[PDB]
Amino acid sequence: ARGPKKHLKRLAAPHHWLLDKLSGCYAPRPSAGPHKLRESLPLIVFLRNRLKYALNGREVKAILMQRHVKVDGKVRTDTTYPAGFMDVITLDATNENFRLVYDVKGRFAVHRITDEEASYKLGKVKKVQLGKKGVPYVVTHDGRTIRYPDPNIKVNDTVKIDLASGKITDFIKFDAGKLVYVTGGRNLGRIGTIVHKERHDGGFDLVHIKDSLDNTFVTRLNNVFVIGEQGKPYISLPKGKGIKL
Amino acid sequence: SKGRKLNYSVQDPIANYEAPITSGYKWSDDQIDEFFAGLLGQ
Amino acid sequence: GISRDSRHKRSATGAKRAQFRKKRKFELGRQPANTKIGAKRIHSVRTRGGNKKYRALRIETGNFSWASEGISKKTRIAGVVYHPSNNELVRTNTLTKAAIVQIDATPFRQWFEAHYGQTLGKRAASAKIESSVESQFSAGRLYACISSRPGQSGRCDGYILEGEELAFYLRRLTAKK
Amino acid sequence: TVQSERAFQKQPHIFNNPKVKTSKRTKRWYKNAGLGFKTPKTAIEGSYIDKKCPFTGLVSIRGKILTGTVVSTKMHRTIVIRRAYLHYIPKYNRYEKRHKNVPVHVSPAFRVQVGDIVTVGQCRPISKTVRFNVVKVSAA
Amino acid sequence: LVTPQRLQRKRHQRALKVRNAQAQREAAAEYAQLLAKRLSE
Amino acid sequence: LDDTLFKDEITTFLTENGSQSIKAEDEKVVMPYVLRIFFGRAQVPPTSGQKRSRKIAVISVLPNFKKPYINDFLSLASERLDYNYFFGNSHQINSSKATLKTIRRMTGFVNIVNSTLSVLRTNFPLHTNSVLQPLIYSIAMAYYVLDTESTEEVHLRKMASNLRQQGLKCLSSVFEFVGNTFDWSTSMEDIYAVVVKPRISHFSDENLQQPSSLLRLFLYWAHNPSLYQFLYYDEFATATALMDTISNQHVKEAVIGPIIEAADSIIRNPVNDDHYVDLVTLICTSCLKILPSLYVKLDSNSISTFLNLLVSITEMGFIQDDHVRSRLISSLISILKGKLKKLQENDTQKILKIL
Amino acid sequence: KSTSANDVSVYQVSGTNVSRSLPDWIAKKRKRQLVELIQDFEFSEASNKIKVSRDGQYCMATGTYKPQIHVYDFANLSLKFDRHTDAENVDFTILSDDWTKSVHLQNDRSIQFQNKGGLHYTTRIPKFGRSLVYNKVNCDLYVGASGNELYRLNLEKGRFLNPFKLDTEGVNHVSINEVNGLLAAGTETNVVEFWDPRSRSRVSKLYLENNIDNRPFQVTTTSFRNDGLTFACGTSNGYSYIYDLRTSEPSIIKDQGYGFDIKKIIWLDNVGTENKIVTCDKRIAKIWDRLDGKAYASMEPSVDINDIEHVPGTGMFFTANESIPMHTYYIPSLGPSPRWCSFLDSITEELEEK
RNA sequence: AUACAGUGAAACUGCGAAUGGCUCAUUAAAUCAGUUAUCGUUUAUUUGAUAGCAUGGUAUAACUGUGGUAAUUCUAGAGCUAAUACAUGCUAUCUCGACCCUUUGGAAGAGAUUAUUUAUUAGAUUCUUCGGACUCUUGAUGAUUCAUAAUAACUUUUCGAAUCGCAUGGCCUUGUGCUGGCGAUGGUUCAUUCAAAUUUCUGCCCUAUCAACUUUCGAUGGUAGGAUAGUGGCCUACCAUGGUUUCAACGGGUAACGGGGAAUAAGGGUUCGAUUCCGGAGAGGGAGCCUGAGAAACG
Repeated sequence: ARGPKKHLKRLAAPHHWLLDKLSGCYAPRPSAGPHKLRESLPLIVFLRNRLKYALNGREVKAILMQRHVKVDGKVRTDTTYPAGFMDVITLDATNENFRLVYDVKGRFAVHRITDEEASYKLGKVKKVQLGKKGVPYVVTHDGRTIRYPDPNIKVNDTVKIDLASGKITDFIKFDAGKLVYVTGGRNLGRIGTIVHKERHDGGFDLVHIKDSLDNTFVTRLNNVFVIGEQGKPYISLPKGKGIKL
Repeated sequence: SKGRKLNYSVQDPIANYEAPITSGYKWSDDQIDEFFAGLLGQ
Repeated sequence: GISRDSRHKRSATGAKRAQFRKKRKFELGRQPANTKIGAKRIHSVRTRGGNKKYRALRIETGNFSWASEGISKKTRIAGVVYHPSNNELVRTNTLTKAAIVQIDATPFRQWFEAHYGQTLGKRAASAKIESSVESQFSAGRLYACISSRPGQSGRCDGYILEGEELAFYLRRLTAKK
Repeated sequence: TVQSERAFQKQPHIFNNPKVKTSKRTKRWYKNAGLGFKTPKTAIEGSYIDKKCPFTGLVSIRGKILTGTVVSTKMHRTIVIRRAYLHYIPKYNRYEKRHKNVPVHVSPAFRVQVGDIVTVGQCRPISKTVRFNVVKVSAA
Repeated sequence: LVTPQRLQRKRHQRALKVRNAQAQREAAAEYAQLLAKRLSE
Repeated sequence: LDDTLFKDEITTFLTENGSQSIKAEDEKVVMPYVLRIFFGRAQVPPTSGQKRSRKIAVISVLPNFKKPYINDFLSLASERLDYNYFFGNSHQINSSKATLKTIRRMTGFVNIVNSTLSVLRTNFPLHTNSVLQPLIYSIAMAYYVLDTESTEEVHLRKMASNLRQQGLKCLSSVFEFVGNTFDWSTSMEDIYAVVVKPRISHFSDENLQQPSSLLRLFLYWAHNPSLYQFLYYDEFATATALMDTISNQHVKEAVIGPIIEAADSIIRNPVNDDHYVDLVTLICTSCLKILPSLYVKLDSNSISTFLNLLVSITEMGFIQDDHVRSRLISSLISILKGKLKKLQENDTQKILKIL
Repeated sequence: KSTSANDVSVYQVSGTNVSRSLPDWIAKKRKRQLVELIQDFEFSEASNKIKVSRDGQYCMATGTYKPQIHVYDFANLSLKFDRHTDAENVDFTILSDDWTKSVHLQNDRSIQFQNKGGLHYTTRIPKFGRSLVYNKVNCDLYVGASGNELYRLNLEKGRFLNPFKLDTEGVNHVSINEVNGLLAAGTETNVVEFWDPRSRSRVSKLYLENNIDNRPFQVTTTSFRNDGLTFACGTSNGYSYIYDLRTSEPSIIKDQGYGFDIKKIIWLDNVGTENKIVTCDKRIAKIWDRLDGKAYASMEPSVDINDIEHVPGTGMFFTANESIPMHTYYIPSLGPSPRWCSFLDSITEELEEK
């Protein structure tokens, strides 16, 4: 590898996109964007193989440049923009909104959504720091920075944020026994309450969680995305509610 | 040491580099040697 | 070019390796900007990314600071008096970090006269300075220590040696001469 | 010895002003390495300068913490340790007596002899062969 | 060639500069009020 | 004339005892135009980092060579300026010249002179025609425009206020830097008239929240034995302004304190001349005014030094009668009501000597 | 293209346009924002030393930043080619009549070998070499090094028979005479030694001397004259002695210039006389007739020098220094312009009618 | 449409050509496979935050002509003309607010008002009007001399819009006064995004008819210095002699590039491993070198 690689062969494409195998030999690579490289989902695949509103790449391109698609209140225009976990998509001529989320097997899937819930979104408070002029800021998972954050915010939090204006609505700590979402891991995607939190001093800080079918399992703070309290999830989950039969 | 030791080690390329050369002596070295004798020593 | 890795060296179990792949751009070695006293000569090198590394090869002026009082000024240079790298380098007057030098004292003398009114040599509580440094003032010739890396910034910024380390390097100078 | 070499050995950026006549004329900075590990008094109040010192040197321990036994002590500020362990032989379905030698930087604060049981940790590589810095000794 | 649109661009540039300055000042003032009230409480 | 190597060329040839240092006759003949070129090089505005770098370079340049060169430089500055309006009059000006360009010249002069003071803290002398006349002329113009124009010219009034503040602070700095180098009786009348015009009229109502250059200058006036000339020239107008500041209870303790170290210094300093007795009786009235203070308005160092003031008052005994002894017992009960944990055993023993 | 002296005509055919106190780099920026003989007679940063090849057609130069060697040719009147090396060379020499083999003492305590095919492998030296010379009757690279050692290596043998002894701290200047194949080494400690090959024995040790200001000298030149018989030494006070082959009495004595050290003293086989050339870091170069020891000319290059060379025929003086351009000088009074620059007769006519 | 405006040749400028593709000859911890570090570092672009003079200069390509030569992806000579070309440069806020006022506050006044290099700091570890009062002792990790915040200077040296589309308004001293829409391009830092760079732990073919080894020229480290993006016997200046070991080092044998996969007797496990996946390495000889965020490219 001389330098950067700007392709992705079809087979080695992220297996959680569930592309059909015998269509061709190349895969669509998301561009640089607000989410990571193995764990994003591009508008191209979301329109060609989830909404099925498309038959051809050029058709997806045509819709995109006619600009019916705006992401998080912002019009995107490429075929490679990498939408990420727990994300917002809006289509006007349908009055459709999509909360992009996970399923039981860990794939992405849609969540049909209306405006009153589209209007808010939740960044995982991940890196708090301060810089020039000693100004404070916080860094959410989506690569979004928020300067002048609430001093009541610490690491590993979940903050509900307005999209149009951009000012914080509220937030949520990391507290034991709360409805949370596990991002990675073998058994990711389930939702339960964190009974407690094991700590390793700068190491893997494992966490035990009971699920609503009342079963214990183990996750890590890297994979846990805090959702909310008991009986109060703050985002309309797709059906399944973490129950796996 | 690192490279600060003088050992009379064999260097092939310079051993066969450019030698031999001429005896570019414009005298017979006999008058030269007795001239050394007749230098500021005497 | 000047390599950087270590696979060219032997192993730790008494063995010699072979060639793995050729020299690449990300293991570059470059020339030391061995600076001598002279007209300020700075060269610009655009390096990896958008970096601009300046290397100086002749320098006569640098920034040096007095510590106890806590001042700092631009000043000339007489030239290197010691550098633990090589005494031959000191003789040849090669400027390098962690070296000992002789530097002018008239700027600090002018500063002291302007700020104090008491001329050094020949507010007394704040005007008291070390005997060696005031003798250096009277001679007009002071000492200093340079610790700026030459071939990284082309800058010569250092401090005037205070009592303990000044006497330390002075006894070193006397042990030399 | 306090000037063990031809340069003014000192930890950088520490300045003790001669203007103030503090009783402690030698300021010694250190750091609590933590990680569940204690900082010896000899280190925090020694009179030595060491940049590779795990507790006073400007390098941090991190990553992997490993155990061994001292073998050779003919070498300044660095001691090699021995690890013995079991091997994975499939043909005869057995273990095997295995040994490895790991040189590790040692700080002058600690006292070491051959046969001691010591623990070390990972730091940024310093020399061609050394990779680690000790954190504790222990009598054996 | 100087144009009415160039004049408009100049006034717009100054307007956006002062606008973001004002917005930054308002955000700072609101954060200060919030911090003072929470520290008192 | 070059720019990109200006500080290099300066620090190489133009410094004395350096390479190609200028000889005596050579400088005698070439410095005038050198003065003009450095006048330009200081007229350059430092609205950037490199520009302020070369400005600090040139201000470090000036205190090197010799003084009469700088003196002629300041003379040229004043020649660009003028004071002959005021001083063909006394405090009048026939053609009131308050143009923005004129005040810009004023301000540039203020900048250069304060920079020269900062870089030549002690060794600077005071060339009278270039230090006394122009500064008082500038502040006089500031007051003239302040009282004549309305608020309409916001730019003009703002820079007039800034010029006045800078003139006050630079006069204070030069006074505290000279100390008593030479008698300034040439224009003590004019400068003290300028002092008594706005200050004693409105010294307490405005300058009471944070310390003022005027306050510290009056502190230096009390401190230096030769600076009582204003106090003994006017009927203690400055003393009454200080009394008004003390009486005003909206003044902060870190402003009132320095007033009290100044009072301690002026009490301690004796002068066997006229009005010194009236001055010390005015400070007795100041003690009467400070009787309720130190605990409703006023801080360990401050309380300690005011206690020392009371002690020194006790020993030297400039106040003796039964009225001031009743006031002294009132102050004693107030200060013994005050705390003692943050005090020193010696300070408590000095309380014991007061008792 | 200028002329400094009034009685004698010289020519800065190459050199700085402005004399002093103004940066050459700033000058070129300004003026190129606003006539050369050999294009890119230039390193544009500095220069160490020039040795014209014995063919009379090559110009080898050492350039400092990005240390390298410039290879000019006179047939093309430009750079034949450049070649980078590791460090800025201290001493170099072309072994052959052509530059096919060149060897240079490199300040990294080492020796390197340029060849027509490439750059043969570097070799270290135990002590910092100070002056390397090739004995040409017996194929020897021998260097007076840091301290008491004069290392030696043969081009047939390749070992070190013996590093000869110089009982001083440094080896200030070395020359070899081939008219009489002797070894000369002068040392700042005011000590000059002469060594004999075929016997491996020093034969002379002398030159204890003091100046008017009573300071030990700094002998930066220890060479001889065209006869290979009488020698010359030159030191810091503008002080040049010229001894004969076997006398302690200075045949010629002069002091001139300043405390700045004279850098090179060179003989000249003038048509009717012998001339002598000094280059000194007083930024000066002077011309004498040796027999009178009289200053026929004096020249101010307006930028100081690190090394000088003269064309074997006449007229040309290469000068390699710290300057942006290394520069050459023409003398009409000793001979015309060389064949390849024959038109500089016309250039001289142009300046004279100018 | 009397500046131009549609269309669009050429040419200037921007971006990109380091992907993809092919080849297997090499190599027995060399990479590799797994894991970790980055408190050891650089990052075009995407993405988020982020900044207090009515407008100027020259110098040219594409153009036109004249040429020359046997001659190219020949040039000369001469005459033109643009920049997101090149090189230059201009434009009021915040603290205490006495005093007036009670509302809502003003109100003189005393005050502060991008980057480089070094130095010095901070960043430590009880009474009750039982209705109610406090009337006492930054984040970060496991930690950084971190982030930050400042002082002073320091710099052959940074930008802090001399552009640009579509429309075309708002007010009114109807001036063409003064404001103002949607959006492209640029530019600072950080963040983030793709990588990259080193590196922890383990795991290699046959082999003693190979027991001894490196220790020079580094073979082990220390000190110190140069070296880039960064530590480093990376290199070097001074000290010491470390270090592999039959626990086979060391070398030697592999028409074996590595991993996965495939076939394989019913059962031990044996054969291709050429396939369509992911790594590694590479294309007359060599070296020097040029750009660029990215290279020893095949330019």
